[PDB]
Amino acid sequence: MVQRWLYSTNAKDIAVLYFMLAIFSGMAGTAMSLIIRLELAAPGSQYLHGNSQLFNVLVVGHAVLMIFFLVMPALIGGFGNYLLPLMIGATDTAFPRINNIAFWVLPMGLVCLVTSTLVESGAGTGWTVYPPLSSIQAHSGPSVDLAIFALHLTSISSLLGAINFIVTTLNMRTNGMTMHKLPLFVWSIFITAFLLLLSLPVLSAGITMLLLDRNFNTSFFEVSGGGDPILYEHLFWFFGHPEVYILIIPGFGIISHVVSTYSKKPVFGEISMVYAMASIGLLGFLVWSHHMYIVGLDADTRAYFTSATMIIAIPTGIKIFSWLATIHGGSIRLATPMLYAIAFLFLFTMGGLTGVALANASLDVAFHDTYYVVGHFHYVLSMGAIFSLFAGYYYWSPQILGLNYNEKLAQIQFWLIFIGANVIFFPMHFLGINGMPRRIPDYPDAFAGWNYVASIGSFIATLSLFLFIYILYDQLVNGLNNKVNNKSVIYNKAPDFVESNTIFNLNTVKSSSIEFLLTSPPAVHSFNTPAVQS
Amino acid sequence: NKGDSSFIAKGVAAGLLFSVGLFAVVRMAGGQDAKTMNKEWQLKSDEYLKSKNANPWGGYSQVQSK
Amino acid sequence: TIAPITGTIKRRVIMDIVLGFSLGGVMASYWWWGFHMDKINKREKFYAELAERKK
Amino acid sequence: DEETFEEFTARYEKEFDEAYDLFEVQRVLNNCFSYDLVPAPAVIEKALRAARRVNDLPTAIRVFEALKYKVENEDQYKAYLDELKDVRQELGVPLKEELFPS
Amino acid sequence: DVPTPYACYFQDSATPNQEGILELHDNIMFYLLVILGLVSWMLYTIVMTYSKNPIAYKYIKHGQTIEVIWTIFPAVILLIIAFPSFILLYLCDEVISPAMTIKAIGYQWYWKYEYSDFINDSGETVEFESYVIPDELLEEGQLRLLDTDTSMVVPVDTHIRFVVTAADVIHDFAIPSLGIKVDATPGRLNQVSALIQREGVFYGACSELCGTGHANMPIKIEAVSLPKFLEWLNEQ
Amino acid sequence: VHFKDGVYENIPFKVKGRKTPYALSHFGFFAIGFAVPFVACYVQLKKSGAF
Amino acid sequence: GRIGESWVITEGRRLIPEIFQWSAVLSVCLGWPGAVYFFSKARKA
Ligand code: HEA
Ligand code: HEA
Ligand SMILES: CCCCCCCCCCCCCCCC(=O)OC[C@H](COP(=O)([O-])OCC[N+](C)(C)C)OC(=O)CCCCCCCCCCCCCCC
Ligand SMILES: CCCCCCCCCCCCCCCC(=O)OC[C@H](COP(=O)(O)OCCN)OC(=O)CCCCCCCCCCCCCCC
Ligand SMILES: CCCCCCCCCCCCCCCC(=O)OC[C@H](COP(=O)(O)OCCN)OC(=O)CCCCCCCCCCCCCCC
Ligand SMILES: CCCCCCCCCCCCCCCC(=O)OC[C@H](COP(=O)(O)OCCN)OC(=O)CCCCCCCCCCCCCCC
Ligand SMILES: CCCCCCCCCCCCCCCC(=O)OC[C@H](COP(=O)(O)OCCN)OC(=O)CCCCCCCCCCCCCCC
Ligand SMILES: CCCCCCCCCCCCCCCC(=O)OC[C@H](COP(=O)(O)OCCN)OC(=O)CCCCCCCCCCCCCCC
Ligand code: CUA
Ligand SMILES: [Ca+2]
Ligand SMILES: [Cu+2]
Ligand SMILES: [Mg+2]
Repeated sequence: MVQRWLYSTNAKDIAVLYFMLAIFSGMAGTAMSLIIRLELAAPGSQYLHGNSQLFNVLVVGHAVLMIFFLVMPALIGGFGNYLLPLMIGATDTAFPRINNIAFWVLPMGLVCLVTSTLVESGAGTGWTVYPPLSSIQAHSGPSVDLAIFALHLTSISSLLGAINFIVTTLNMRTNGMTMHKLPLFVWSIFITAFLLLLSLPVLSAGITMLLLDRNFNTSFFEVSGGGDPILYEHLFWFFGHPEVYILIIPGFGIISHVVSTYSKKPVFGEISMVYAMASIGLLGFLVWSHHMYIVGLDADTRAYFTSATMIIAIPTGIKIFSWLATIHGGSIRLATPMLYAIAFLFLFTMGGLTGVALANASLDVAFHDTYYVVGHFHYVLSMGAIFSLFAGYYYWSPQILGLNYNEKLAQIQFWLIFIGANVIFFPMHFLGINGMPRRIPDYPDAFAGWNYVASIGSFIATLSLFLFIYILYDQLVNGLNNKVNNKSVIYNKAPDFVESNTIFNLNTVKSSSIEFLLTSPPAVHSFNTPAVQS
Repeated sequence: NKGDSSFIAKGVAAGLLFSVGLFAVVRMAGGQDAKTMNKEWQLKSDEYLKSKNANPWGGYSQVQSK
Repeated sequence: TIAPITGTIKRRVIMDIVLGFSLGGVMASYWWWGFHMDKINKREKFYAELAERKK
Repeated sequence: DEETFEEFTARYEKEFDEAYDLFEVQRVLNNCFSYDLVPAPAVIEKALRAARRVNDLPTAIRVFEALKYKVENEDQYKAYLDELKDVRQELGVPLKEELFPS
Repeated sequence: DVPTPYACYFQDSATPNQEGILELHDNIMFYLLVILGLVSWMLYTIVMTYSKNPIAYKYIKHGQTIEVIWTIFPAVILLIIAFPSFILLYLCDEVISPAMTIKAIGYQWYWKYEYSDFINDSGETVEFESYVIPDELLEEGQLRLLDTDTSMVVPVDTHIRFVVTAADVIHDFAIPSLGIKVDATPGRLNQVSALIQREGVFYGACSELCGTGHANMPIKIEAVSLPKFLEWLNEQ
Repeated sequence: VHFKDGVYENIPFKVKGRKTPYALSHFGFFAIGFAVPFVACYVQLKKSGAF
Repeated sequence: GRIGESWVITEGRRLIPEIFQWSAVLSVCLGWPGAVYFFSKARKA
């Protein structure tokens, strides 16, 4: 018991620890966004007693927890470590001891970020940590150091895990499976592992150089020694954009499996889906300065970055039309995973179309630090990547756990988050176009209207999260009963039209990936004689 | 099963009611209103803006309170 | 004898795509000629009367 | 896949004669109704005579039920029931509306 | 000039640069509405008809005609709006034949203005600092978090060059109704141009997180006539 | 190393055959997560002299 | 020839009801903030 969970070398057990830590962290990051939305409900001091430093501290904590401690350890640390070895026939990962250190650095990085908010005054800097606001003159004491060490520990985690993902895919495939025969979810973790390998080392240069200015009398970014603050932004954003794609592509591969299963059709143009995922991962290294359109760059620099940013809309739109082509002419089964996937196609398109407006440098003059930007990236990260994370859990957890969930309770949960997420973020575009800046705890009185509407939706969506916590409890205590009563779905594919009920019992599963052919909780020794395909 | 969609619509409408009524209870522990959020103060704001010719084709009125 | 029946689903994807462009093309037509052209003509009336006050 | 309609009938006629149990007759029937066309009357006749040879009446009832889903009008359903008149009568196959009348 | 409650559009424009920014926003939204009309319609009429389809079309897996066509169509749309977007980019970057230059410097939670053309009758530098009026000191009718104790006065119909920098950390000079937004970085000077076509008061704010006082550092600009500006200049 | 197989065997926590109800573990674990932002606020508002 | 009614009449009978159901859904998803402003103090006094 001690050595199964502290000494582990099994990739399935480690993936369970990842998901446990990932979900404990989304609690804290949701609680911070609730405190933030209560202080923005009306003009004046509301709940924080006029402490503007504390409001800024909670905004940094909110972004770091959601990105580096929820979405990455769950989509990649969780689903990647559990389903990638099973989908290719591997008996383990390569490097099983590397696989274990890449988890145990995240608990130590949390007891570095939490103690950062409790020491002196915390880090009220934004998640980008620009200098000179984050140097020792404008932020004294050890708070910004402890936040940098936390970011260092998440980079060790993601880099070590990426090296392991790349070797396993290239070296440990089963008999007959060639690189053209991989499932689309395996392709999405493989391409993501390469973006992490080529972007993380540039971020570790930028924030280690920021640590040197603060404590070792160095002038990379200090203006009195010749340094330049605009250098830090080039180094930070050269990792940033690749990161947003490191957060959506694993969700692109989940959406492919769910949509194909509940249509009873194979993915339309499956080979052009891999080519599109590779083109988006390559064009995500050539567009980073759309995040610096107003800092004073040249006009010919800005005209290049406009056209480079726009052309990533072509490969992404191929994936959107491809997904609509597989459900056309299908036999659609509206279980809970299918509901999230259909909402993803509608809410991701909206968030991506507000990005096309932002891509032009001329128009971004009216769209800088404007709530309009906040509206763009919560449509693609919270109705995007988050919706694909719910779709995954409802798709694979009955197999992984051996326990079913209450179906009609889960459709109530879906509608409560779909309604509540739209109420928070749709009026954010109205505030931004009229000119409301971001990162403020207080505003002029003409912005009170839409700010009240968004704070109401924030309560609707937190209630939907508390219903999900109860659904987990019901699945773990009543999961075996959910199979014998009629409170859950047993088969994600139903018999075909002319297929009789008893013929269907000969082959219950019609799957194009291995994972649905294992025992319900898969065995700890899953393959002895290797699997074989033609 | 038959009768499940109606349970779903009733559960969604009961979840909307509970969250909205909980918001109004937490609001009652919030801080006092700002001194400028009145109709009397907002009508002298419009006096100043009408002189300076504010927003000459889309409106300048600040009145949103009681 | 019964003549063959083919291409039912092929020809109903042509009408879906034609309908989608027509529907999205009337929402966009109102935005330009109804909403945007409305604000342009108000603005151009404020200025064209401002020049007359300069005589 | 460039298969003409004439090649479609001549290939599934051959495929219904080789089916040797219920699994085979139901699997071949499933693939025949999954294209973008309604099988010809001469294909439906061979699918009825294949379910007789494995001794299964519900599979022969479902043949005409799929036929009424795949046609475009209700006058295309009628013209099939008027071509396959003897065979439905000679083997004793009822229609699903005739069996569960409403 | 001022934000309004429940507004869902641009504040009214006072310069040709903000006139052009709005024209490009509306031109782009014409095509984003065609695309959203298609995608939402195909999504709706696929769920409503194939959730009741008992036999799936499992042998449709590719198409050469539609896949080429839907790769070219987004490229034509993207090219249509890049033409006016490039023209606006180079029309706003030019600063040719201005008649006056003003410097604006950002500080830890106030602004600072300097006139150094030496046009006034005594030929000095005119300079003052601008602070937000605190809540405890407001007079009834003044606007919270917007009105300042001093403002910047400019004339109308005059081309103006703005020079922006900073003293301690990064700030941002921004006024929504003038089409102005530019970072203020310690160490370098950026420039922007303007030409105001009507009189009035235009409000802005700092737009680069600068610490606890990031919300208490507004910008207020008054545009007056030429004889009226010379009288104000020659006194203060 | 050889481990066991089954339903409740691939998780680190005990759900059945325990003395204390599993509800105290399940909701206590997610309560502590939801409660760390409020502990931070308390320390910092007690430093500014607001309390 | 062709048996039955024209494919235009058959397809017309299926799509016309769906056009109206589409426009009544997209109006709710995009026009629901218009109702909040309808019952506000700021509106029309
Ligand atoms: C992962 C990304 C992510 C997510 C999910 C969210 C979710 C939310 N965010 Fe935030 N947000 C950011 C990333 C994210 N945000 C970033 C980067 C910033 C900018 C920081 C900066 O300005 O410096 C930001 C800034 C930001 C601000 C700006 C504050 C200011 O400028 O100072 C506001 C304001 O309201 C806000 C609100 C919200 C709200 C209300 C939600 C809520 O609506 C959430 C709704 C849904 C949920 C409740 C989450 C689901 C719950 C889970 C635990 C999932 C579990 C699932 C399974 C395991 C299957 N966010
Ligand atoms: C999941 C995360 C995610 C994703 C996927 C994206 C995707 C895109 N983003 Fe975004 N972005 C963020 C997360 C993300 N972004 C965050 C967190 C910030 C703020 C950071 C911060 O400041 O803290 C940000 C900010 C940001 C900026 C900086 C703006 C500013 O700060 O002032 C820009 C600039 O251009 C941008 C544009 C785009 C574009 C063009 C895409 C494109 O990939 C979108 C393409 C998708 C589509 C276009 C939809 C479907 C397409 C079709 C159906 C084809 C047909 C279409 C046409 C013909 C037009 N976003
Ligand atoms: C079909 C289309 C969709 C259908 C549409 C469905 C959704 C429709 C939404 C419309 C409802 C929106 C109401 C908004 C909430 C509200 O207005 O609250 C009113 C006030 C608080 O509002 P406030 O103005 O922000 O308070 C000011 C803060 N001070 C100054 C007090 C410190 O509250 C008060 O102080 C007085 C009220 C006190 C609370 C009692 C009210 C009932 C709550 C009972 C609690 C039940 C649940 C709690 C269980 C613990
Ligand atoms: C703050 C200062 C910076 C410190 C850097 C972080 C320190 C964390 C790691 C501490 C070193 C302990 C040894 C573990 C490594 C190991 O043992 O590699 C040995 C592994 C063992 O394979 P196996 O046992 O898994 O399989 C069992 C098979 N017998 O061979 C491999 O994988 C092959 C590939 C080697 C790649 C090693 C990469 C080096 C790790 C450090 C990477 C840090 C990147 C960030 C750089 C700043
Ligand atoms: C969308 C605008 C409003 C959204 C916000 C309010 C939502 C309504 C509140 C919850 C409704 C509960 C209804 C009960 C369930 C039900 O309806 O079930 C009825 C049917 C089938 O069940 P049955 O009747 O056959 O059997 C009943 C046996 N007891 O399921 C459905 O069709 C589900 C529809 C799936 C939709 C997918 C997700 C939709 C979001 C995507 C965006 C849509 C595109 C937008 C562009 C057009
Ligand atoms: C997903 C992101 C979407 C981006 C949307 C951002 C906003 C873009 C600009 C939209 C202009 C709205 C018209 C203003 C009407 C007005 O005049 O408003 C009037 C009132 C208050 O007005 P008032 O009293 O203050 O003064 C003026 C008094 N006449 O408000 C409202 O009725 C709110 C109604 C909301 C409007 C619906 C918006 C529909 C646009 C859909 C966009 C689709 C996105 C395309 C793909 C990305
Ligand atoms: C506090 C109780 C003490 C009681 C005193 C003992 C007296 C005898 C009582 C018997 C109980 C023994 C107590 C032992 C501790 C215990 O069983 O539950 C206590 C455990 C804690 O311990 P932990 O091992 O999980 O480590 C963690 C310690 N930080 O809570 C929990 O994690 C609850 C967690 C549940 C939430 C996880 C939900 C995830 C589901 C898995 C889905 C995975 C999907 C994967 C997809 C990739
Ligand atoms: C896709 C998802 C769609 C979901 C639909 C949204 C419904 C969920 C609940 C939304 C919360 C409402 C916020 C109210 C905040 C408030 O307090 O409003 C205050 C305003 C008055 O203003 P005041 O200045 O006096 O405030 C004073 C502050 N103390 O009173 C109202 O207007 C009542 C609310 C109106 C009801 C409309 C609800 C939307 C339903 C849309 C139906 C379809 C419309 C189609 C139009 C074409
Ligand atoms: Cu100066 Cu924010
Ligand atoms: Ca406030
Ligand atoms: Cu970006
Ligand atoms: Mg900025």
